Amino acid sequence: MLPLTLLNATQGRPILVELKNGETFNGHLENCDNYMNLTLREVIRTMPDGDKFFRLPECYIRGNNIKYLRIQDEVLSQVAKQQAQQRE
Amino acid sequence: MSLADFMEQRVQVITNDGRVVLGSLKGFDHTTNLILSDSFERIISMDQDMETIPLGVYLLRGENVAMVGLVNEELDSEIEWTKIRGEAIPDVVH
Amino acid sequence: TILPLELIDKCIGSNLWVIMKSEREFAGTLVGFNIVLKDVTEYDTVTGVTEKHSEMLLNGNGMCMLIP
Amino acid sequence: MLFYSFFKTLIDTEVTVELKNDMSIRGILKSVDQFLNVKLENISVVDASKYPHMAAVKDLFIRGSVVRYVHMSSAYVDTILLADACRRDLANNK
Amino acid sequence: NEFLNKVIGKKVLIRLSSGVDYKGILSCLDGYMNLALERTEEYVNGKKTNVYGDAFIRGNNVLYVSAL
Amino acid sequence: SILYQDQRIQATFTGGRQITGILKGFDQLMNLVLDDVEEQLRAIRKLGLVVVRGTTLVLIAPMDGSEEIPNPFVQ
Amino acid sequence: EPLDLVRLSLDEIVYVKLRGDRELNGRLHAYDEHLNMVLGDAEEIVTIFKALKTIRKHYEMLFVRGDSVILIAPP
RNA sequence: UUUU
Repeated sequence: MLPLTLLNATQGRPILVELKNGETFNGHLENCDNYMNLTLREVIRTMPDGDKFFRLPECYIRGNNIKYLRIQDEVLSQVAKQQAQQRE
Repeated sequence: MSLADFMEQRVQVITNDGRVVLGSLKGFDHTTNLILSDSFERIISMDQDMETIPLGVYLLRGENVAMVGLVNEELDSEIEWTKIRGEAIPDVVH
Repeated sequence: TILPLELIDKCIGSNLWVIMKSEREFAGTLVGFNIVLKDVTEYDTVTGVTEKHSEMLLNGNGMCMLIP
Repeated sequence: MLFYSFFKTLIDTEVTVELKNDMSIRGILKSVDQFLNVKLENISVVDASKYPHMAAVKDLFIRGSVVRYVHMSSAYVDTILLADACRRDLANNK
Repeated sequence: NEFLNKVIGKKVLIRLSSGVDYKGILSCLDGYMNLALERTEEYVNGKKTNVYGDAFIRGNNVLYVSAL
Repeated sequence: SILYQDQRIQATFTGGRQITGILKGFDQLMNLVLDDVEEQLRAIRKLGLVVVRGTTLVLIAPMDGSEEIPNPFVQ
Repeated sequence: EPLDLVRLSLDEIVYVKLRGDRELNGRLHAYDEHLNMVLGDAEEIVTIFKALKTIRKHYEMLFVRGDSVILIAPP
């Protein structure tokens, strides 16, 4: 399964993003591209020491700064089910 | 890639910030982006017992991936990771 | 709207202030563009040390902001 | 392609990869690609008591961008042929 | 880029992002700012630390080239 | 481009610099022209009219509706 | 054309300064446009921090990834 | 805008 296929399938769903600088972003994935640039909606930004928190209506994140994304198990399940039916 | 050799098996990723995360390799691409499922992080230290954090589905951007090891199930069964101590893995310095 | 590089192109011959991602700045007369600056002052914004340059080629990779 | 080709000739021989996080891993080179990503088999971490994390890993993928060095026995390198290949690569790139 | 002609063959100061300085005659320059110098002196904390008879400097490290 | 004109935005750069300003232009590489810029120091300083280089951006968000909140996560 | 300097060092001993307070002296047998290199009979000097100590190691054959290279000179 |  390709990673960008999974990322595109989590559009519309909650997501957790951690950046190289150590900040984390919790929000709904509104859109993404093959650069892994993200636009998120209704976001909580957490500073690196877990000290301070901001609410952002939406935000844009450059993909080159992402360390990793956390995605719900059901998204992975959905993509696997669709690919295994597309096989037939 | 040679990573195709590891598909659908338990794998242990060392990232550029020194973290250790284990999980099932569900996919990768030519930049070494990875999908791990049923993943968890292991924090081995010298001062305290090993911590295990559950992570679920984990998409790792390849830029941040240093190593991907295939975990040998028998070797890992022989090890009691609870009582294991070790140094923090250093950060990658470019 | 306005186009960043058209604004910078407008700045040729005028004074430009450049802010790096690191704590360094340069201020000089923009010659062209990686940018060439003339009669430049380099500022280390942590140590406070300042240095002068008659003319220099500034690598563009580390520049954050350009300010007319 | 010069160093990708060079590393292919070292497949099946023992190498030590020093990484930019100061870990070094010894093992049999099994695979290499255009990025100089490398796959080692039957690895042993050089300072294993410092880094017990890979005690259950035998096969290992290393991303090419995190390599500092690969060092290898001179016995499997023909430096006359290597230098000639280098000159032909430079000429091809002219 | 009339800077090049004005600078190739004359003494230059090269500052790396790390802060280490190299002074020497500039043999050659390219788009990534890879340099070749002819008798380089290296300065760390401002002190002369090494002398190289010729030097290739990899451009990703170069912060600037300034004329002397 | 998956992404404010004349609205005030906040931007974060690799290396940590953090600024706000009114978006007055942009291009496809995501260079920005921001006016009335203020840099948040690591307190503020005022930079006026700035061109930001898109390659150094990490984050862009609108200022309207952005607020500091207390910890929202269940301990 | 800068790389022509390194062309003149093929099969000659070079000094290489690397990021991370590391230095190499060895015989250049191959390089490419990234400054990937293979050195034969190489000595590495690692400086540990005024220096606290230096560590010297010898390698019969050594591939060096180019992105660590700061400069290349005669020894 | 991920491995020079």
